[PDB]
Amino acid sequence: NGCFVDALNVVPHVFLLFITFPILFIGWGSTWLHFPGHNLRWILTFILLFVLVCEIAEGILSDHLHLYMPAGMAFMAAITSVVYYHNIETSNFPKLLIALLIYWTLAFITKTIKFVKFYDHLRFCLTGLLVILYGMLLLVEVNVIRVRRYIFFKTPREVKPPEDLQDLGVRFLQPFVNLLSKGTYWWMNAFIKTAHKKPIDLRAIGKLPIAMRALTNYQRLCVAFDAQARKDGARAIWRALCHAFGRRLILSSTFRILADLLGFAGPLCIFGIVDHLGKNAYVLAVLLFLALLLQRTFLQASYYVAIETGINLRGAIQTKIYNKIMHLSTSNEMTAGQICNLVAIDTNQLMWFFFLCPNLWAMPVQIIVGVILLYYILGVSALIGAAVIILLAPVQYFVATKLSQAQRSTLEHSNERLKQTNEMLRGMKLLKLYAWESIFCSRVEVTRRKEMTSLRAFAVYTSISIFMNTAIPIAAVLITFVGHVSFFLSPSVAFASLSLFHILVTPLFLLSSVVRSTVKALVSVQKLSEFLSS
Amino acid sequence: RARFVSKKGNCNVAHKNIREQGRFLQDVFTTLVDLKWPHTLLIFTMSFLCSWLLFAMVWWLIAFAHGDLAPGEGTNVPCVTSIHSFSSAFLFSIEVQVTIGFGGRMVTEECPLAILILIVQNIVGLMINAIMLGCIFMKTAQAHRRAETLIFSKHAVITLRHGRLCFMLRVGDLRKSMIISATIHMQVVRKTTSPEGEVVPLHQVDIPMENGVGGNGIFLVAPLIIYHVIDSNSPLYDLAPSDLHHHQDLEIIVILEGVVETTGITTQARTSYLADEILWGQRFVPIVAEEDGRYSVDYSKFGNTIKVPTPLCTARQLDEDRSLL
Amino acid sequence: RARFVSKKGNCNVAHKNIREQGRFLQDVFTTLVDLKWPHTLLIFTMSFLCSWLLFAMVWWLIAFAHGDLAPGEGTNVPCVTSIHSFSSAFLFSIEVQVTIGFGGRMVTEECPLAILILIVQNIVGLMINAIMLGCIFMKTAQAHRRAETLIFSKHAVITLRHGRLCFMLRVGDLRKSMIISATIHMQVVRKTTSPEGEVVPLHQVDIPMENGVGGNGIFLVAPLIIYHVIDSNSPLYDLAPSDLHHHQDLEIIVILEGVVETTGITTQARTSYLADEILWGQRFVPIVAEEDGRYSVDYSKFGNTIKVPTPLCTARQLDEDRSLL
Amino acid sequence: IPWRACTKYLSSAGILLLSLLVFSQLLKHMVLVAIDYWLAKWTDSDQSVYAMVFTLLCSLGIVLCLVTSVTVEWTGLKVAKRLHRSLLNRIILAPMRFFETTPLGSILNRFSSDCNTIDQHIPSTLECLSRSTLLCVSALTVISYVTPVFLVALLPLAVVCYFIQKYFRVASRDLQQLDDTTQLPLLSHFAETVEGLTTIRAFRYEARFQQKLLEYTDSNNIASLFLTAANRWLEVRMEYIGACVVLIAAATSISNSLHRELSAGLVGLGLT
Ligand SMILES: Nc1ncnc2c1ncn2[C@@H]1O[C@H](COP(=O)(O)OP(=O)(O)OP(O)(O)=S)[C@@H](O)[C@H]1O
Ligand SMILES: Nc1ncnc2c1ncn2[C@@H]1O[C@H](COP(=O)(O)OP(=O)(O)OP(O)(O)=S)[C@@H](O)[C@H]1O
Repeated sequence: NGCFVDALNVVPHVFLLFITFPILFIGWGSTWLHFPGHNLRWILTFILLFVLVCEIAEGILSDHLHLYMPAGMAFMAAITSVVYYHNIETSNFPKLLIALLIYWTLAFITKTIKFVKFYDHLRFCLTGLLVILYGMLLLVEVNVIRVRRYIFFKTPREVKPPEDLQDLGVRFLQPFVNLLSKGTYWWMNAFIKTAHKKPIDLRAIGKLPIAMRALTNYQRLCVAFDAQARKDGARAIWRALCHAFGRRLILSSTFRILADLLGFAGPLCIFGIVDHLGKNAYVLAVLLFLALLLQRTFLQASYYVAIETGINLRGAIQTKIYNKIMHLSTSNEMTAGQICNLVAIDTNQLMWFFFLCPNLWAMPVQIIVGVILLYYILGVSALIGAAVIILLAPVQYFVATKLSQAQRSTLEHSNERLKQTNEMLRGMKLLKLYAWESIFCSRVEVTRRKEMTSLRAFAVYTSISIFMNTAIPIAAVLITFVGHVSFFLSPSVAFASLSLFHILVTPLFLLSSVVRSTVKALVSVQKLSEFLSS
Repeated sequence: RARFVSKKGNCNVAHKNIREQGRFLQDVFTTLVDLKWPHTLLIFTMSFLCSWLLFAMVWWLIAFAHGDLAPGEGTNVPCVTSIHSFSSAFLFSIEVQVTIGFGGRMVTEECPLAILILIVQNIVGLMINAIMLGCIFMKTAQAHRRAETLIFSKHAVITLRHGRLCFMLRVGDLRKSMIISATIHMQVVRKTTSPEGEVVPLHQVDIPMENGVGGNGIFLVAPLIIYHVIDSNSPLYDLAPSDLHHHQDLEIIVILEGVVETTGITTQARTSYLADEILWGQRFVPIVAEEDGRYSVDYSKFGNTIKVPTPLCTARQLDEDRSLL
Repeated sequence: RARFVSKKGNCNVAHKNIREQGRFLQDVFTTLVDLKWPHTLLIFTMSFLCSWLLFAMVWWLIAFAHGDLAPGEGTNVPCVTSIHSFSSAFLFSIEVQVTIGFGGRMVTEECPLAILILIVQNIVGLMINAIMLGCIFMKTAQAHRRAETLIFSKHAVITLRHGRLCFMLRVGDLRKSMIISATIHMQVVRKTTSPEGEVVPLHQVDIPMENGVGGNGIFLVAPLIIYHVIDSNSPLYDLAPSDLHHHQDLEIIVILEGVVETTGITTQARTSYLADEILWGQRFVPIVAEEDGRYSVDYSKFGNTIKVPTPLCTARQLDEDRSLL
Repeated sequence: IPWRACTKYLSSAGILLLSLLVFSQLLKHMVLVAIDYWLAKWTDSDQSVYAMVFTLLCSLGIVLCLVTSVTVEWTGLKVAKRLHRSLLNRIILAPMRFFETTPLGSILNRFSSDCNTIDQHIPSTLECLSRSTLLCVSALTVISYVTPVFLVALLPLAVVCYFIQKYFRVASRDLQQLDDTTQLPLLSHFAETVEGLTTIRAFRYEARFQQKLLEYTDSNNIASLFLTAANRWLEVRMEYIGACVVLIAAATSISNSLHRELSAGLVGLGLT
């Protein structure tokens, strides 16, 4: 009785979609309360979305409406569960939660019946995954009733919605929104729309949450520094920062590596589609859509978490070196300029290096996966190509260094020019009282030519950089395809190689800047340690 | 500048940081009886269609499960005679739910499970019909529209009556139907600083309406100018006539309450007059006129105003001059 | 210690030895319209099922008695065509009662007794349907939930305003919908002994709410601190500031009444403040703030309080010092 | 900023190099698309002649790229030269009362930075903007040619981007300047503490000054944080649309170019 069990599955989705509509229509016609398992709930709901897409794929492969309707109904049921949970996060209730719990139990029952009747005789894996996900969501609901007040004894002892991010006027609410918007930044729609009309200012801007201030980051950093110095330096301050900023950085890094994996994965499903049509493809197309959106979302969340950790670190070490400025001795002009450079360039170097920290961990796995993937698509010839592109990464670095050198020289000349100007724009009446102005303008132009001369070499190096940027992509395909067929090709192979070439060219440039930033940050932290410990 | 309550009678102050404990939905039907008509009609049709589709699905399933859905001649009688597909099942659901009872498809005495589904279908249908009638009727006692028909003059003037400064404002009715026992609560708001150093952002204070021996309420047949006399005890008594037009921030609101005749509900109307809306030293034009055998009221001159040669000075200084004259 | 009425607004005093003369049930529907929703829904389904089963039994019996129940071909026509067993009879009862009218089983013009049973079945059905709709609608005018949405600050403070001792308490609204003509009845209770040797266990006395020229009522848009001034005539005027926090037993309750707009019913809210809840010499933080073009109200500071350097002394001794200063 | 500033900037270069830059860029992008267009016909299977044509296209691409880069370099340097000389000459012939009226900071500052800023960043950023816009136009034209119908589906979404553009800039500029402001009094404050350090440690005013510095660093962080939040917003939304377009392109390619079109060399270019 397969159709019978299909209908029995369709029923509970219908029940929930029908109870959701009155409440959703009343709610559709400023305190955020969060419950334990919220993030777990949303993660599991996205996994449900994915498995439901797979079930729809199965239903397309089989076709019999009644045989693939259960997926199309669970889709709206999960979306309506999301709508319910949004309506509960916005206003708490003990009853709406039970309304979810009933549906979870009934869906679990139907899935169990499906599993048994299948065991007695692709479907197997999908049904099992759905069973596991529904069970985990059930356990989450049981946790929620165990926490505060589903039925439990009389009073919830309810939390008292968090005043950190919800009390008196604050505008940057990142930690206090729905875990979907924590990814897609939906809370910025209101800000940006209001910003279009009225000019933004510090009165129109928010105030930083208690999760990120000078005091909070300074507290964590000084606690780590204390726990490290009680066990007694450059390595000490380093490990102190490391243990102080902890989980956020590694979380960003793992977001980043998973995104890198899915990005390396995209072109392979492209390849599969191209193969299938030349000789099971709609599924690959929708999977490509899903993988693209998920990969890019994870990449962006990674960027943001890293940036926020870096901003925390900048605030922390800034207020710390200001705290040190109070206890220093008078015997230690040049030190003042060194101090203000220690805040204007050294701290910015530290913070931008902390921006680029997860990229330094995620780059090697990216190039490794790239080379191993292209080898299995083009064979030995691939290896040759895989060399050429990689050879651009060290060369780039060299080029960059030359730029820096040039920059230094140019800056020198520029400074001198400014001096020869500051006089003329002060002795104005003196200058024009006898018209010696052209005589000084000749000298000013004499300086300018030297400045121009430096700029030629700088722009030549810039030109070489821009040239290599788009030359190596062409050269890779040239020396690879000519060196593969006519030396040693379905459209899929060539186009997958093209995609991988671009997906590998994009990260390669960043490794050079990462290396420069890392060495400069190491030097700047040695400097900060020498200063902070005088 | 910011206004307290708008001219139309709606409230301006936007609320922030409401610790919602859920009472906003806990008022389940006293919430939606507030709504507009399109939303309430939408949610009523959605209630009805939701219930109908739910039971149509369960009936489709029960006819499928008994096996009466499998087309076969003999050896059975369907629990519901003449049922073939989902469509006819949904037709049966709407046939029994909303109590039309077509009877082309007959539920039979062979299956007691169908008896149970019917005996719950009908009671839930009747309960949701009962609430969806009571709440729409509780709605049609929305008489705020009768709060719309009342009107006040756009700006209010002050004058000198009986040797004392006075302020005059108009009101009036717009239909034949009277409003029972209307009362006037006339209030003034101002950012005030106490002698104790306490500053309030807004300070409501009652200014009396001056009728016979006492009384808070009035009788509305024709447009009646409401007549208060500011005295040294009154809170408004201290201001100056040249500082009101531009700078000062003084909202004078009036709240007229009263129960309409036919529905019996108690409605009210609220309006504000700003420091830039009010003006000084004028007089309204007489509306009522002895016509052929009755009193004709002309609403064209309702907001009309004539100049009057009255002295212009502050009520404090005017009281000091009354002490001098 | 024992409280008079609880914070939630429910009454605490448990009644004992009520000479029940039966009026508790004599209010038959004004009793059950008070009940919760599950109990009222239970008793409504039980009313309906009771009536349906009663008439299904009587119909089963009448078809049995006529002999039309005895399956036979010819020499008769059943009073109700196509009736076989009790199940089909109960199906006929629910078919004619709740006015679906399936018509598979036809009541015929051969037996006038069946005509009588139908002509009483339908009228009793219609009457019990009429009451079971009117009472559920009379229920959906439960607006006590709107008595839930109102809020008062947890504790009340006293201050010195205009050179005289004052007590300040907050109130406020939680929805867009206004409350018409709300009035404040502010009462104090205390175990009192008269000079005649009479001791009362509890003694309610009105303490005035101090508005403009008079008036018992207020206007609620934004959170308005209610402002009373205790004077030598006031009953609360005699207490001491150090004896209130721990020992004395003084409940100050406030009862705010008002009719909600949309339903028109008159609701109220009641709250108590104990001698241990109230505190001395403080000031609330200003809620209302001039935002972009409006007034923003922040309910986070609703219950917030700041210290104020005010003299601490008894109102009697403070009045004596005012006589001295 | 209007087109007049850029018009004067490029007219200082002259008609000699303007077209030499623009047409060379157009031709480089045309070669970069045509190589893949010919590879599309290369795929299905004269393989040797095909590979030789591929080699010819690959050589044309790199030669043209080198030419374009050298053009941008030479033009930028000439423009900087002429602009500096003209600025100096025009400042020389000014009346004395003009020099006395205008503060020294503004007159000196333009030469100090404007000149430096332009020389350091205008050529590279201009080259990058040109390459980006032409690559985007080329990609749109490719996915249009590959799918006759996909074109008609992509013009709606692109119009969406227009609405995403305005709302971004009118804020992204604003926040930007705010950042600059919160950076200026902070650093200066630091310096004030260093010089008058003895006076501040004497008055025992260390607490209030530490409070002020926490205030300033918070005002800096809120700005530098909202800026990255807005950049993330624009990024994610533009990316969601860039994924919608590839979804629709692949969905049209699998059916149109296989079922009825019966062409496989198309879907490759479009998907890639
Ligand atoms: N314990 C009680 N509980 C509730 N109601 C009562 C109670 N006692 C009396 N009543 C009613 O309320 C009124 C109070 O009057 P009472 O105290 O009973 O004096 P009474 O003269 O004895 O009147 P009775 O008891 O009816 S003969 C009476 O009229 C009763 O009807
Ligand atoms: N921001 C708010 N919005 C709406 N209602 C509130 C808010 N804060 C409190 N309330 C309710 O109204 C009353 C005001 O008292 P409060 O200012 O909260 O003092 P409280 O002692 O902290 O009481 P709590 O918050 O319930 S422990 C409380 O009893 C709350 O139930």
